[PDB]
Amino acid sequence: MAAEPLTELEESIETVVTTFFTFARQEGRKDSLSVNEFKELVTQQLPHLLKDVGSLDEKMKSLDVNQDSELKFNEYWRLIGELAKEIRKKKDLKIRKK
Amino acid sequence: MAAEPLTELEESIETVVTTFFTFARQEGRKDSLSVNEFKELVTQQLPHLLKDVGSLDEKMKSLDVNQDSELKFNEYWRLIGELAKEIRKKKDLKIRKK
Amino acid sequence: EKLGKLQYSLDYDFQNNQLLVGIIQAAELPALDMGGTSDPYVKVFLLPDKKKKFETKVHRKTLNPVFNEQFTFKVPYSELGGKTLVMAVYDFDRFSKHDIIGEFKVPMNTVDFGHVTEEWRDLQSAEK
Amino acid sequence: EKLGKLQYSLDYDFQNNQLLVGIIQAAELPALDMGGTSDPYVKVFLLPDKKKKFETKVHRKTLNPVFNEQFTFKVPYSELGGKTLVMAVYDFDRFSKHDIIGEFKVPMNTVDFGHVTEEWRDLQSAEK
Repeated sequence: MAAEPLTELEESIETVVTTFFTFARQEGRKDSLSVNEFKELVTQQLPHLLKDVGSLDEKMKSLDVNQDSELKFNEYWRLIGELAKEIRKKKDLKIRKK
Repeated sequence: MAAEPLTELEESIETVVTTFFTFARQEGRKDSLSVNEFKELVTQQLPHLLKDVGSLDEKMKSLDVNQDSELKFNEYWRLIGELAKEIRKKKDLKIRKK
Repeated sequence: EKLGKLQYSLDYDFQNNQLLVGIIQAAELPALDMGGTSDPYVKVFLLPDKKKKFETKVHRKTLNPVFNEQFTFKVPYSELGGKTLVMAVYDFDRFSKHDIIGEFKVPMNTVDFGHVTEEWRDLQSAEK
Repeated sequence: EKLGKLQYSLDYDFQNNQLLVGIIQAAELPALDMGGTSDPYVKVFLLPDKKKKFETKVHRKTLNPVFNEQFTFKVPYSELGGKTLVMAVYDFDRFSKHDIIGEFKVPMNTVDFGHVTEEWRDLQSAEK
């Protein structure tokens, strides 16, 4: 029937893309994440994995390789990469935990 | 060790970790992706997303920067990062950085 | 094993005493190179005879190459009985080290040369 | 109350009429930012005087900052009798409502400006 499920990974990427697309259409250019859009994502649906709302630009300027204030699909995915790392690495120096 | 209930984004990136723990437990250690498990992973779970299921040895060598034939919980995630861009790019990669 | 299908037409030549191997094309080829477009070409291989070897044209980024290359099976048709030929397809992205995806074999000893041998031979994978 | 120890050296200037507050380093600082770390930056405050307010560089992710910032205690030596400087260390985890993890105060009326006041004052966690 209609609405048939896809492969595990295909379903997983569809979910994140859906959330990515909804936030990539807040300011403009539904494909990239602007300053407010990028911050709106973390300061709403990600206050646990990464607790930082005061130095968001610190992340943007460390992920954007072109520095145009608009995190493209590739640049935005860079956040997800480090996010998945921060769940296993965290602060492997003093305290990590989960 | 293990994680407790998280949010949408956190669980969306955790679900891929579950796949890892189930695949990386055939050869040895549930925290290291071996060679057989890697081959059975791409030639079963990622045969469509990943167009290369033959030159896996090339991928393995490019991911395992340790060259010890042990994809730890870090180098293995690089594969997920590559297949993630395989939906936007196709041959616009590889290059050579020394 | 599955490698697709290969269409070809074989004919014999008694003026030079050899078999004219004319392949039309190969379809349903598996993916090897990134992007889903490998660079496969066919390389003729023989049994201990090894009195023949030819490399075809490299067909880059295609799982359905149509060139119709010609191979000269330099060997008396009288020796076709003890002459088993095999056709292996190799891909080369010019970066990764991979092997032959598949190949097909045909015992000439069981194939008479009355006129021509045209058929849609099945292609099967053959890990080396 | 415990916040560690602060090594500092105070000297007086008679040309601009102020006290040079130069801190060397602070150790044993408590953690605030999740992961056993903190972003402790000392900011000097005063009583009703309020003729001075300087914040040091944000020492992100550290438990022992070594910068040796210079604070200009803009107040005539003649007004040191009724002037008590307080050094409060603030955190900057950049998420939670980070506050004063500790502070220290010294009555300049008791302290003489004969030469230099170099010592290792103990810090206390005087929460607000």
